[PDB]
Amino acid sequence: AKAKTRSSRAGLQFPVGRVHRLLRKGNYAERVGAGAPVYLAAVLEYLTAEILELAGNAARDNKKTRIIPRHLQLAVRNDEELNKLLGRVTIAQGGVLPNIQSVLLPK
Amino acid sequence: AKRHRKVLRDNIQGITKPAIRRLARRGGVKRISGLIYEETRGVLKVFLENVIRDAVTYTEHAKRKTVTAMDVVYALKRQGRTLYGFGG
Amino acid sequence: RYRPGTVALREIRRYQKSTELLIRKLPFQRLVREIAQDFKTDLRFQSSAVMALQEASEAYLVALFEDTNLCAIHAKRVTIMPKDIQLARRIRGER
Amino acid sequence: TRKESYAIYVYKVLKQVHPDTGISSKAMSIMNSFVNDVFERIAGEASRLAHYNKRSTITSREIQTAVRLLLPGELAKHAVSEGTKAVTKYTSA
Amino acid sequence: DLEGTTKRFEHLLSLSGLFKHFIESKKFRQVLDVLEENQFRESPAYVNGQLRPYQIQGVNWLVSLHKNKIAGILADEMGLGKTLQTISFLGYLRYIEKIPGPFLVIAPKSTLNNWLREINRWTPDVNAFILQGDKEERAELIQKKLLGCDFDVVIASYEIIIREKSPLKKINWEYIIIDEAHRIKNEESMLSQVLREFTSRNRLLITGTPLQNNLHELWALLNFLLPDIFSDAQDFDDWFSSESTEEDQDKIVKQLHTVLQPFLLRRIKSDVETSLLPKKELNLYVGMSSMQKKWYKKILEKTRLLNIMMQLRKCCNHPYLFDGAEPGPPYTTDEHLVYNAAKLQVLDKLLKKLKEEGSRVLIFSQMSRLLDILEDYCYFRNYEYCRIDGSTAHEDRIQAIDDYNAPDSKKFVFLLTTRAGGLGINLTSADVVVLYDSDWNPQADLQAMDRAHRIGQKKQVKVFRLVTDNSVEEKILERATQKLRLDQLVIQNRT
Ligand SMILES: Nc1ncnc2c1ncn2[C@@H]1O[C@H](COP(=O)(O)OP(=O)(O)O)[C@@H](O)[C@H]1O
Ligand SMILES: [Mg+2]
Repeated sequence: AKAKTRSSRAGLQFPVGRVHRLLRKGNYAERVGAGAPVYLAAVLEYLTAEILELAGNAARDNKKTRIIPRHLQLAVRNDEELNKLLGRVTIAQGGVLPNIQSVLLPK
Repeated sequence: AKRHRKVLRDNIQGITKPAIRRLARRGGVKRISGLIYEETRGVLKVFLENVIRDAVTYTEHAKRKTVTAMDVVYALKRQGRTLYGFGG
Repeated sequence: RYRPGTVALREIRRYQKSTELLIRKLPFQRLVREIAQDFKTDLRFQSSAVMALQEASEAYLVALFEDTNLCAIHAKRVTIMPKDIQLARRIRGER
Repeated sequence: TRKESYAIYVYKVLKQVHPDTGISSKAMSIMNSFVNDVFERIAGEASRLAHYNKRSTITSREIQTAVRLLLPGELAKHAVSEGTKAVTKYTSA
Repeated sequence: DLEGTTKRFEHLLSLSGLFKHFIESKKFRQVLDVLEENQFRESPAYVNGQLRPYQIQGVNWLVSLHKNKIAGILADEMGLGKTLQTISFLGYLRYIEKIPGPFLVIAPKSTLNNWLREINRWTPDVNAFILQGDKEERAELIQKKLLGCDFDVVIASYEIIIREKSPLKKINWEYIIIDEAHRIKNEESMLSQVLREFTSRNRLLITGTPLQNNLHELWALLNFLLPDIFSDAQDFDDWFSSESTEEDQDKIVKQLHTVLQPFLLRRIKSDVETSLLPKKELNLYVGMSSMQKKWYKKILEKTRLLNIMMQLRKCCNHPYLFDGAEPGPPYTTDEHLVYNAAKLQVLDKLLKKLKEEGSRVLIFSQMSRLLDILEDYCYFRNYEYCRIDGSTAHEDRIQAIDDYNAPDSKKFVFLLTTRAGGLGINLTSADVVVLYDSDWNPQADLQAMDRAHRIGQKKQVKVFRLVTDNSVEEKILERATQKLRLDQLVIQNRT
């Protein structure tokens, strides 16, 4: 019969066969269920969509039509939840968030 | 009388005073004392010592002689400063 | 000409906008080779490895300088000093 | 050669969310690394979670629990809701 | 396009069209499928001055190549007056053909002003507008002159053309010339890459050493002048039957003798009595020293001891370079330095044997650090010396060369490096040089010994070459030799 992928019949875009393959041959457990790849693909897709939307917002805020590591840095550090999740990472070529202490400004 | 290599400069002093000041400004400071330069050089040297030690350990385990960027990423993540962009 | 501090705020604005590298490339690369000499003789280094090392070092030093600046401001000052940087490192479980 | 990427899937999600933008190569590599890192975090937490309960099977229950343990605040809630939606749609279809 | 493209084909077939390999294999096949069915002998003075007899036919060769509309490389030897023979051709276009400008004078930074000096002395009333200087004086010079479309001769250095490309990219050109063209030998070199996009009718390349490293480099020169004709190295390198050595009976080489006949013009310094004196050589073999014998064995069997092959060349030169081989502190400059150097032991005696003869030795050494050992050894022997090595500015260089090239001068040993800048430096007031260390490229040492052998040299000049025994140097010299000998079998039998 004609074959349709688990990604399609699950509604997602991220791959489910690849996730299942990694979970199996990743020495995570002896035997792997049949809904875990779907759940993991859904979660990864959600996180990717969230950060990408914030990055696109920043990119258009700077009048540009291509997301760059600077915009990734800016979105991640301006959203507090993603900032906590990615608190310990350092996006390469991301620069720093603009900030000058109030005391340092002139009178 | 200069067959020997009497002329040479130290490597840690290659981290110039204005480079320290550029880092300081991006951090967001407004006035820098005179000893920040030496202290910063010391701190940077210690950090590099640790990271490079772990990276070299990885490379010599793998039976190689080149320290790869992915090995450096492994060492850095082990230290606990995961780095995004250089693969992995 | 300019009152003191004006150029300082100007440079802070300059350098918090940019994303470039701040330490020169070849001096840092030479330092990396020299400091890696002792652990094991005859190590090669590829450019991506050295670049990752420089990225990590710059990020570390920038965060350290933010912590030092906050320490200095806490003590009713605006100049940073080795006292400030030592306190900042030792309170982060490094010293 | 033949190195797996996630790049095409990231681009698909991008063209879904903002269908007029693009991604530079460095940004794409950063995003791929982010996906791999979060994947390995979730998988490791699920592995430890199954090992703690004398259980020898990764399944959706501890995938969900690992998601709830790692993602903070509203992220956990939204991700859990979306995961359950996807898995129920998959089993139904 | 095709009118010239076709016309060049049978013209190649016209004058000794013995190619018969790539003229037909080459998408020009269908273009030639249509045709498949089938003078200034007076030393002319339109440019001012008289031209010595053997220089004219080169110009007419350029004229004939222009009259046939094909690019060509001349291969006049150093000091033969390529400068005059170049500008004369441009005068031909300005006077006989009445086509003045535009043209480039792409040249090394050292000779930027030199050609303009020679340009006016045989052809005044010329539009020479050299583009050189800081970021500013160059910049406004672009609009008034380069963007003014009011020039005929444009002088700009290798570094300049890679900087001011955008102006010169826009400007159409007739001819483009590059002096000492061998820098175009890596076809992926960024300067060679840029010149691909320069619009011109034909190009002129000036050289004396076309073949230095391989025969692959020649095609890169050929890929520049006539990209359509050659357009490939597989038909040039491999088709030539592995440098025509293991599968030749002196026949395919005979083919290439006439294949690249109408493209090069190499005239010998033998046919003119300028130096009027043949050169001499020794290949003296140095018994390797004792402490070196320790190190060479130590390096082999397994401090930065990487790139083994050159490391062994350090041991073959002087063990004192290894940081520790010499006796420890305190440091003295005495005969103990001479013992631990197999070459210097031999070199020391010969340095004495020429002192009484009034000779002045011109040491050419690799690894400028090696000079420092010789410098202090020179200091030990109380010898008159001056140094001109890398990292010494030209004003320091010229005063240094004056000390050597002074009337009733007294300097005995004058240190250099195997490269030592451009050909321009004049060392004809000397009689002996020493190639203390050999080089991979024999041409890289060919012109270095031509530093002494240049024009005006009356007395015989003696050239040495120290060779370590049963070591790495043994294989390098034959590697240079066969690469050197490759030149004769390829070039040194046309003219
Ligand atoms: N017919 C001639 N009469 C007088 N002098 C000449 C003649 N031809 C060449 N010369 C001189 O010989 C010198 C040779 O220089 P040349 O080898 O062309 O320099 P480069 O090697 O930089 O091209 C020139 O400076 C020129 O002045
Ligand atoms: Mg010349």
